[PDB]
Amino acid sequence: RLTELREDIDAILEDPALEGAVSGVVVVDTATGEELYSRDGGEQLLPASNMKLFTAAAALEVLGADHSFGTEVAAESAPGRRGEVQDLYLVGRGDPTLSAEDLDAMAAEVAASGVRTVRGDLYADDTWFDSERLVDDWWPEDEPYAYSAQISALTVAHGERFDTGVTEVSVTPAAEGEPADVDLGAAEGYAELDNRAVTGAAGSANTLVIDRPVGTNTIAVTGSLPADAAPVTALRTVDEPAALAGHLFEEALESNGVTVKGDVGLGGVPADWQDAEVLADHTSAELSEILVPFMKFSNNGHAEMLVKSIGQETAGAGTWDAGLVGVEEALSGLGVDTAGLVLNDGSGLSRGNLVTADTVVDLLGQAGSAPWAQTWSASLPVAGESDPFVGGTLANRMRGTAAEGVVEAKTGTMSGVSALSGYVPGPEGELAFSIVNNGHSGPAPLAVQDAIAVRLAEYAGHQAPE
Ligand SMILES: *[B@](*)(*)[C][N]C(=O)C1=C(O[C])[C]=[C][C]=C1O[C]
Ligand SMILES: [Mg+2]
Ligand SMILES: [Mg+2]
Repeated sequence: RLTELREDIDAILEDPALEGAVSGVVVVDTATGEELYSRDGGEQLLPASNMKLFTAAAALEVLGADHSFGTEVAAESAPGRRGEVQDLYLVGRGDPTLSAEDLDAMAAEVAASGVRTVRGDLYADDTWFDSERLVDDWWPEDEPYAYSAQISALTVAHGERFDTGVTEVSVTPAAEGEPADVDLGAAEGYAELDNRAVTGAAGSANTLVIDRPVGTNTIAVTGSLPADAAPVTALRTVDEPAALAGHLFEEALESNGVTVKGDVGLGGVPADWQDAEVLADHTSAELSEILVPFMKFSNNGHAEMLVKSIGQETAGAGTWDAGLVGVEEALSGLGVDTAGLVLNDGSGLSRGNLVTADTVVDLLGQAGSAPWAQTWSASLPVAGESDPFVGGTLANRMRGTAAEGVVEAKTGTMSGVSALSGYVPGPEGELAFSIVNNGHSGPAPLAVQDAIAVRLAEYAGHQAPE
């Protein structure tokens, strides 16, 4: 039954949801290298979040499994016996997992080293990366949303999920007629506020909108939230992440008993300082452990940052240009043919990326025998698993099918794009697969993708847990 499997995929692909759509599909046995199936394998397509497959691959190469990202605090000289220090610098180096308690535990160290007073200004130094925040062809109307958060070297991640450059916004109703309450989260007194929202009557029209008007740093809230409505929480992106990190640090410094007499802003370590005094540091977890919340959940902010820290290592420049050449190179050096690949970001958000499916499977093949093979696969969403940090974006897909708990694969989906590629490990040889499609008019053909993935898990020697 190998001819018979082809019959099946051929049929699953005649689906009426793939109308006008160029789908590209490859399936490869790892152990025997035999090509199980190939349809439009060398066609050039937009890979959405599948691009992260390449990014994460090059990130383990250029940076290693053992790489950590540093964050430090700097004055000109040690703190006065009086207590006094001048201008102080919160300086990040591309930690994609920097938290609020992490900031606070840095603010401890500044107090716990003899600082009682900053008489000067507080500066945020995200100069490890350049200040180009968004890729050329990202859509301005997407900017308000998490997947489109601005790129800095020094960005405060939010939550267990380490969503970068963002703020949680809570909107609670009051009584009907009164305007709604609006919590700006971290960005309280950093981000501007326009609150035109209102509490509507009990059980009425919920028409609440949250948006950050393009090219401002105002969170703007409109519409009605009914009085009996369960409180609304929303992640929004703020302008200049690093400056918010500076603000959250001013706040951290104050509660940790350190006065700041000046302002918060952006600015670099003057370089006209000789033996600059580092009075607080912080190391992030290793890359292997950061791969988890990144790949599992498909973190965009993370990928770009990694690209930029790749350009750092190889070239000494957190540039998108620099990094992407670095991503290109690492891949080449890993044995993968980068002919059909066009690189434009690390997250695959941009519609100016291109991958062939043959290339995906190529990379899946290769990464399957690198030293970091085991950390790389640990991070890929596992099909049908309830546990968010395991299921990832495959938590509520393929449950109770041959696929469940078997298929590690990365999703990706945009208007007009979708991909699902990864491994199907079984008794009948390790399996690598790629499913990438564009052109479809309806919803992302997840039913079609799932169907292919499951049938492979069956072929590999698997059965549904019912
Ligand atoms: B890696 C999975 N990510 C995505 O599919 C994705 C979004 O999540 C819903 C949003 C925007 C882009 C995107 O992938 C490119
Ligand atoms: Mg605040
Ligand atoms: Mg099974």
